[PDB]
Amino acid sequence: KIVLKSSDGESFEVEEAVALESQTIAHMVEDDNGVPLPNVTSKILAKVIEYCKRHVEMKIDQATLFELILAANYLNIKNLLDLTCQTVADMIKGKTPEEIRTTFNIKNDFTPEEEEEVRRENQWAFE
Amino acid sequence: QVVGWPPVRNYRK
Amino acid sequence: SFPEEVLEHVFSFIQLDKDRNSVSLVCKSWYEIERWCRRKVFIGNCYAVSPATVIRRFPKVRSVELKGKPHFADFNLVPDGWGGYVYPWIEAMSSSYTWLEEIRLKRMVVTDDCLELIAKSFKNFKVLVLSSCEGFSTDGLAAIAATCRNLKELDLRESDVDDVSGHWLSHFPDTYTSLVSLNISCLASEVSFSALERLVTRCPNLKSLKLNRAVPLEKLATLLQRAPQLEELGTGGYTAEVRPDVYSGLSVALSGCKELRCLSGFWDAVPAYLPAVYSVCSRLTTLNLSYATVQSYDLVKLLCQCPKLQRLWVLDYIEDAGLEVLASTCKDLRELRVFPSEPFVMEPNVALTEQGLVSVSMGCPKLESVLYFCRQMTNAALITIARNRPNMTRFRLCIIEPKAPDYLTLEPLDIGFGAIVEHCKDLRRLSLSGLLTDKVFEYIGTYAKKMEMLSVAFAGDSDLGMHHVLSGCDSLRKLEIRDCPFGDKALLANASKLETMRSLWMSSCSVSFGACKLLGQKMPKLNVEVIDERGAPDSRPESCPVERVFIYRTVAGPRFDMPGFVWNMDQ
Ligand SMILES: O=P(O)(O)O[C@H]1[C@H](OP(=O)(O)O)[C@@H](OP(=O)(O)O)[C@H](OP(=O)(O)O)[C@@H](OP(=O)(O)O)[C@H]1OP(=O)(O)O
Ligand SMILES: O=C(O)Cc1cccc2ccccc12
Repeated sequence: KIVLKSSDGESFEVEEAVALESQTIAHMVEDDNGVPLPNVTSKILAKVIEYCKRHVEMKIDQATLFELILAANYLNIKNLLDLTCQTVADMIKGKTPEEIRTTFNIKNDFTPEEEEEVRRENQWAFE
Repeated sequence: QVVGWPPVRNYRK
Repeated sequence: SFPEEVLEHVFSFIQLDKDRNSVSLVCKSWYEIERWCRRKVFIGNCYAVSPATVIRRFPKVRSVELKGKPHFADFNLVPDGWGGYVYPWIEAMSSSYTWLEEIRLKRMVVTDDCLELIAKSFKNFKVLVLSSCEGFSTDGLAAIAATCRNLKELDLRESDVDDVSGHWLSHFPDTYTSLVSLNISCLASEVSFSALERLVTRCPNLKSLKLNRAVPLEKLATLLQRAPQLEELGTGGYTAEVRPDVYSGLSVALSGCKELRCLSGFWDAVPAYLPAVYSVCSRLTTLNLSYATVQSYDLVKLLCQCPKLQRLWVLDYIEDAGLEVLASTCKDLRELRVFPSEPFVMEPNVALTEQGLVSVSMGCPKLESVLYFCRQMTNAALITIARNRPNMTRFRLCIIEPKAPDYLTLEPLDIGFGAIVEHCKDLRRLSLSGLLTDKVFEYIGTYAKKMEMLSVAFAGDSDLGMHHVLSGCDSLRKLEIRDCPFGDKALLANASKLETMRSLWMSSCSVSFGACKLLGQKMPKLNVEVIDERGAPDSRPESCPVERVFIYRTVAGPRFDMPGFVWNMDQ
């Protein structure tokens, strides 16, 4: 009873209660062709809908997780944002800065002198 | 005796 | 490539200090996001950093934990006025951390001005824990009571309070209902019982109530009737004329407390009233009988009722016989502390020996933390303990006579403690005593790779002993030493080790003023503090040993609040 259109221009039909799980959709609704969603792909909109259907009633890969969080944030779906953010946090826990920047493909931008000072402060003062 | 031995908080006798 | 608000939200699920620290180091972006959302700060040495530095780095802190004086302060080895003042931290937080909710302090000097400033600065203040603190009075407590409308926890664990008047407790207003935990067990002054009874009645979320000795046993049932939801109870006085009505009133009240898991207090306990507590014992997980002066058989009767016990603190009145019964009945025991009833008499007053500890090590499969005070020990006992409990994580053994050998063989206890460090691979804390040579420190250095805290007294032969520990103990964080023949050589040879540790305390050892000056020169990021009440150290030869030296790494540099008997060895 609500039609959502992905960035791919494909139409998804969902129950009103399912679409209103998104605060973003909720207020585009509180304004019919279909709710266009330029920042959410068909693949990920599908996953978001699965989630919202089930909760109205994460064994995915890294690249899909990163896109799912961005959608949950864009669509303002609080419970989904929590689950995905918890999953990413659990990738952080127990790990060294290097194992982290490895998992997340981040490059260290600290000058050796900067990182030394921060590490000394962390360990000496805050641990 | 020795000061602070045994290592307890008890008042002395 | 997450938006800032998304990373802030990932980080909200990461609350361990070590995880937060590791996050702050992945990249510059994370450094800044992490610091703006860190909720709690744990500062294990108040002089390792300045308040201004903490507040600038972490602007949104809601919970601060600070520790001041080192552990040996507990045994009168740190003179009064050494330091540990929290006022500069409160003064600094008062203008910046408007939303602060929790302050937990340990071994700090806390004044009424500090307490008055907390009350007036922090509107959402919820938790104050003062553990082994000193410097304040009931007047400061009255300011907290009067003003802190959202207070949930007021815990004065083992603090030394100036007991001006019990009237402070009357300052909690009638509109105040938020109390969850109240621990006033260290207060000498009697509070208004009517005020206390009205307070307990109007605080429905009260879960922990630990009284002082001045609440007499005959008034206890009245309070318990008002708080049947209690999970932890510290009794007041536990003595009264022996009467059926008093006993039955106490029995009924205690049996109405279904959620009690922790019991303590028992000052001046009379065996006649201890059975009142039995109905509670089936579910108890912590029992603190440290202040009860009752005899072995009375303790056994109680402990027989406690199959779920996980933590027991008891006096050596338990005896070897009582510990054999404990080993039989408390299969979930994780921690045992046996304190001395007459620590200052040399001849034993109780039949508590090494066998008690052997009994528990054999019978209690989850036993991983022991503090045990006795008058005799053997290597055979220590070896059997080590072999029985390879899961031991904290082992603290105090033989009351300094340098007592194995009483059966007259040998040092080196091999006994060597078995402990060899067999207990996850041992994080050790204190040892008895006759000990450098060889025990060789074992410690070889085997104790997870040991974080070591306490040593009247032990070893030469600097080799301290050198083995500093050289070999990979995980070492705190080392505290008294009355040992350790000095300049081991300290200087291992100077870089000290930057990996919270602190090193050495008192009545052989460390010369000359070595302290050199160590201070060499290691400008250490504060090397000579603490000596004989006046200026250079009024004596450079070779003269100092009374005490306390060494700790710091990013703040020398202290601004040293007394006249403390000197820092920097320039
Ligand atoms: O981690 P630390 O800062 O080194 O703290 C330790 C730890 O206490 P915390 O729970 O505050 O982390 C010990 O707890 P355990 O793991 O040994 O059970 C405690 O020992 P107690 O259990 O006897 O309370 C000990 O305190 P203490 O040194 O007074 O025995 C205390 O060390 P400090 O507070 O002295 O640094
Ligand atoms: O660990 C304890 O508290 C008791 C204790 C046991 C054994 C040796 C000690 C040395 C110094 C301080 C305390 C000590």
